[PDB]
Amino acid sequence: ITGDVSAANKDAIRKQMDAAASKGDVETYRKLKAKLKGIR
Repeated sequence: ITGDVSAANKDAIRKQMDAAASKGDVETYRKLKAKLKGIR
């Protein structure tokens, strides 16, 4: 079943944000948050 549904998407983003946040890539972190807070 190619094309992971929100189930995987959301989850992935969540973790990514945490890491990308306190990992040095804070730039993407900020934007990332906005994204998750605007899926539709």
